[PDB]
Amino acid sequence: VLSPADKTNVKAAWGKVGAHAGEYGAEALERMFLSFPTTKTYFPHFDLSHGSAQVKGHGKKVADALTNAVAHVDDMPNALSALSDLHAHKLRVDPVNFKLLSHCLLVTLAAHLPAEFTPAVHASLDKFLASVSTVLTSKYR
Amino acid sequence: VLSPADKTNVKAAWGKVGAHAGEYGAEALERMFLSFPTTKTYFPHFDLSHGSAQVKGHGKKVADALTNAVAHVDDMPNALSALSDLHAHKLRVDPVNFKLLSHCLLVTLAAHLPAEFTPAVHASLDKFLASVSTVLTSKYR
Amino acid sequence: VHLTPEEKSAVTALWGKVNVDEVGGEALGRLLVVYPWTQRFFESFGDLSTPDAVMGNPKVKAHGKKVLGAFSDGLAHLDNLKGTFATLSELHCDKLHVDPENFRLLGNVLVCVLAHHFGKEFTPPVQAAYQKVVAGVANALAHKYH
Amino acid sequence: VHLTPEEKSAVTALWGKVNVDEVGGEALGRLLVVYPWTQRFFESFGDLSTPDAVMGNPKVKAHGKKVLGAFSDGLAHLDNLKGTFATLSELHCDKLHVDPENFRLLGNVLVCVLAHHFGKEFTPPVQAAYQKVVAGVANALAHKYH
Ligand code: HEM
Ligand code: HEM
Ligand code: HNI
Ligand code: HNI
Repeated sequence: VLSPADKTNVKAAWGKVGAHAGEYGAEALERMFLSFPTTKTYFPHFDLSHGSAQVKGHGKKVADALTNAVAHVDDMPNALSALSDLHAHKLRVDPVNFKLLSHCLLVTLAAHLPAEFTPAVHASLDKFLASVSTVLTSKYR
Repeated sequence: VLSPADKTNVKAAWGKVGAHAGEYGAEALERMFLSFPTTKTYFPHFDLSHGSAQVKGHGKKVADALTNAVAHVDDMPNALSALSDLHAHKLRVDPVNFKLLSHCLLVTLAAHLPAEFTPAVHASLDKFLASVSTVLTSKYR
Repeated sequence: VHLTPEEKSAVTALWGKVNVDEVGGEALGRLLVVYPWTQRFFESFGDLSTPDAVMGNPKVKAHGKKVLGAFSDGLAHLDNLKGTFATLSELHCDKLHVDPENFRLLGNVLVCVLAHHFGKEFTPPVQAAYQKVVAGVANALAHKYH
Repeated sequence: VHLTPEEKSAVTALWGKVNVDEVGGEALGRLLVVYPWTQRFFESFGDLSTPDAVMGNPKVKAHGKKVLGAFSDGLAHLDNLKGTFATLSELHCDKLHVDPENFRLLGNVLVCVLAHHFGKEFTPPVQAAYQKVVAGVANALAHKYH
């Protein structure tokens, strides 16, 4: 469960990210594809060339969904309901990959938020991304 | 989430297990220790070889907890609250090991319930054990 | 990696009693029932809407035959699983785009099917040997991903 | 894992700029803060009651440095990580009773700590190389478990 302190840390950290969210989402995806090449098996229909506009566009979508989840951190299951439907019925990404993207999002945040990425904020962000992942896989079976 | 059919399946299969619950719990543990030696790191104070009085005793505890979960299948977070406290604050088993034990419980049930362990029931039992595991790791952080 | 000679004999002895075609269809079917997101790879196989639709699906059964056939052949090469499955690894990556996590899921469903078929004969030590095998095969099928 | 010659160079170059005292303390500390159940292994280290207490704990800092020293030694053995960590593998298994899943968690945290320190210098290709390294080290430390 996300504590009130977790929510404070997540809102403060993502607030700092601000308009950079889309960029950071794309960076996290790039980091994921390079570090964990098995994740590319979900994007064979994508242009995965360096600096891919299609990947950047997807980074924006992922980031926007996260921004929405932060804005509705008290009720993420309802906020992400349509997205969770899509993941369960269409995308059907194996649950193990959500941890890989979450880690790459953390790495991206760490690389861009030198002052804000304290041990406590790190912990809260990890719980948050795990919670989002849980919602997105909640309807799988 | 467990569906109405899941709960029917779990109650029927575990009901068939019946008085064998403790035996099967111990067998599942033995299967886990032999198949996945890293799980033995949580029991350095145990005799883990076949015919272990400690493993038999612990199998009974695990089985009885599952029987209680089945009896309260619509309220497992609360029915298992004391146990989840213990796991979070004392036992502190890494979540991956719950998947290993769950798999070994399925193997044990399959080995003993030829007629009952249909594909649908298999699916329901796996969901059930995953849900129990989620409750038991829900308070870790 | 690292089966004992006693475990190799145990694996071989049990497998001699396995109907590979039958067990293959059953294992692939149960994969798609127990972990239904794995159906994502088999849209062309037709009706997968119920457990019975999946398990009795003729294309699922057929595919299960060739899958466990390759598995069966690999049991003759337990000391070189990575080499044995290298071309299938490359195919599943480059052509089929199959997340290797699926190989792990299939491995454990297969173990459940073996337990279901053999009952008490599928002893804890025999299971342990087969867990080494399915981990080795999954790791081998994952090895050439890039 | 198999690093390319280009990745081996990238790993070594970045590591030459690593402050082991800081990164080691930060990595072990954050393991204990972000995954607090791992504190089960370090009760003898004393006060781990708050994040500040963990990060400032002299024994956490000293041990983190020692852990990173072993990591550094591994970086000079990249073609044989299993061999060089064989002794430490047996130790963590038989004497320390540490679930190897924890090695992956520490690797996670270490990569985050490197990213935190190096910022944009910790490029996606540099990260990818270090992910190969931490997976390799974790796998090597897990290899002798039994
Ligand atoms: C023991 C593990 C496995 C083995 C040995 C294996 C082996 C094979 C073989 C021999 C083929 C035929 C290759 C060809 O068409 O040239 C194949 C095809 C295929 N496999 Fe695998 N397989 C395994 C697991 C899986 C799993 C777990 C999945 C997905 C859940 C999967 C997905 C596919 C697909 C989609 C095809 C192509 C099917 C088609 O023709 O439409 N495989 N596999
Ligand atoms: C992943 C890379 C790791 C490396 C390279 C490493 C290395 C080491 C080394 C060099 C020692 C000292 C050995 C000695 O005293 O002779 C040690 C001790 C120890 N390690 Fe690790 N370690 C790693 C991960 C972990 C993790 C993740 C945990 C637990 C979550 C852990 C638990 C311990 C414990 C409890 C000790 C003994 C501490 C004490 O003296 O009280 N290690 N490790
Ligand atoms: C490794 C695979 C993978 C992971 C871990 C993952 C994890 C996540 C997470 C976790 C924090 C979030 C918030 C998220 C958000 C999204 N994903 Ni993800 N997705 C993944 C692979 C996809 C794929 C594939 C698509 C379809 C893309 C396309 O355009 O075809 C997708 C589509 C989306 C969309 C677009 C939905 C739509 O079109 O209506 C959003 C938003 N996502 N994905
Ligand atoms: C691999 C490790 C591991 C796993 C996966 C696991 C998974 C589970 C599951 C999953 C379905 C259940 C229902 C369960 C139930 C229990 N466990 Ni588990 N436990 C594990 C390691 C332990 C350990 C260790 C103890 C303490 C045993 C002892 O006697 O010291 C324990 C103790 C218990 C007890 C006794 C509590 C008490 O003393 O009050 C119950 C009940 N459990 N454990």
